[PDB]
Amino acid sequence: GGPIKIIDPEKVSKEPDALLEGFEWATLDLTNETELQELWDLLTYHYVEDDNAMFRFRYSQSFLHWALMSPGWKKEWHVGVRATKSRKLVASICGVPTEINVRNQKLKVVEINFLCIHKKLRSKRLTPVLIKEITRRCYLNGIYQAIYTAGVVLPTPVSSCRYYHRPLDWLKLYEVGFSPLPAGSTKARQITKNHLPSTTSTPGLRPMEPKDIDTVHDLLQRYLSRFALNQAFTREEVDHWLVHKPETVKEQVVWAYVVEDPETHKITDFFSFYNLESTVIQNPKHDNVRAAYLYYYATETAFTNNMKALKERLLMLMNDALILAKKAHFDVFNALTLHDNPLFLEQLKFGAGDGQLHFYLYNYRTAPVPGGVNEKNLPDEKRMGGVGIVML
Ligand SMILES: CCCCCCCCCCCCCC(=O)SCCNC(=O)CCNC(=O)[C@H](O)C(C)(C)COP(=O)(O)OP(=O)(O)OC[C@H]1O[C@@H](n2cnc3c(N)ncnc32)[C@H](O)[C@@H]1OP(=O)(O)O
Ligand SMILES: Cc1c(COc2ccc(F)c(F)c2F)oc2cccc(OCCCNCc3cccnc3)c12
Ligand SMILES: [Cl-]
Repeated sequence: GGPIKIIDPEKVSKEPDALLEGFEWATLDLTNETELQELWDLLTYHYVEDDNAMFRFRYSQSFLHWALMSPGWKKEWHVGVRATKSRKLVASICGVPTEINVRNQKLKVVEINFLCIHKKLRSKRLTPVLIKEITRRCYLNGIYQAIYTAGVVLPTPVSSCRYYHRPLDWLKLYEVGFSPLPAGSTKARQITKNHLPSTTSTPGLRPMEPKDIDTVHDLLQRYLSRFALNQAFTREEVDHWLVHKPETVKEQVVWAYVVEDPETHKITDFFSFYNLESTVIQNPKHDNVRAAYLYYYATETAFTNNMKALKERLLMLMNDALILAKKAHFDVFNALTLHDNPLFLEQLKFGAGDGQLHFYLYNYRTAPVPGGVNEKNLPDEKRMGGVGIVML
């Protein structure tokens, strides 16, 4: 595979394309509290399909710092559009840089996300204008490839992964209309089905500490390198994305845990998940769903190439993840069919969700990579080894 087109950054326009009359380009300064608040307010009410949505996200300053101010981040890649007259921020699109491996070719990219347009400015084709502009700002700044996910069907997805959801408080998820009641099932039966143990099982499980950064970085690298398409974290990335900083982060976003071998004291596994809350719109019983999203993990057992051993170790580790998330008062535990997730999603009672998240690469062509599912969109242990990157 390889790039699709070569960019000459000296021929890249120094000025952005036209916007709809009455709007103007903005660069968001997320270090400025009022501008951070502007992005948050736009996302809170407008990062939603339309007025009919039953859920919106609840962002926090902590989440936005974690998502958008990762190592190498640039304010030029926090793109906004404002209404000229009111100054209101009406759209956004963001990138942060990272390195990925695409079938053994190292690639500097940006990960693009937080594309969002004010509900009242939809269907005006501002989206391609936002994409072309952040593209322009990346081209000017060293970067000619990007990686991103979307639910929308765009050409040539590099992979597609199915959504899965493990009920931690099933009743709440039923009451807000997310989890169905099967059959001749009953609420009590679904509550029993989802009941978790109160204590973890993996010997040596403990919260990750900053002293674990190096060994987690190394383990994660060796583990992800096994996947056709994967993220090549630096040490700084591990510190940013994986180590909660209670001094400086007001509302914890990442939960990370390691397994310190009881005999060797070497860390032999870790996993992590992040918190992104959903607002429940006008439900008289609940107004939020606390969702945990499975993030990165790794285990020394993978390197034996013994799939039965690996399944066994992941079943233990991920059930401990659920137990920890439940103890932490999360209501649901979300994951995709990427990594070795098909080894454990179904058995740990993750429910299959609707449709697929697609992964794309911009300006890079490679054979599609297996996304953890077969052609029937069912988790398949023969269709892993493909997607070794997750995105928030
Ligand atoms: C080298 C650097 C490269 C950097 C750039 C790399 C590429 C990055 C690409 C972006 C990756 C973003 C990753 C994420 O953030 S994915 C998350 C996307 N955001 C949301 O879901 C928030 C809620 N939704 C909205 O705000 C609106 O529905 C959005 C803004 C998404 C569409 O607003 P609207 O409904 O008003 O549409 P339009 O009239 O302006 O435009 C319609 C055109 O836009 C195409 N469209 C619609 N949805 C998406 C989508 N999710 N990815 C890519 N394209 C999309 C659509 O097919 C049509 O295409 P075409 O007619 O031109 O064929
Ligand atoms: C999103 C998402 C869902 C939906 O989760 C729930 C929504 C409402 C509920 F009541 C509920 F219980 C959920 F589990 O289930 C998933 C399973 C696997 C992965 C999922 O999303 C992966 C990417 C999440 N990016 C969220 C985001 C990113 C950037 C800006 N704003 C929001 C999801
Ligand atoms: Cl979903």
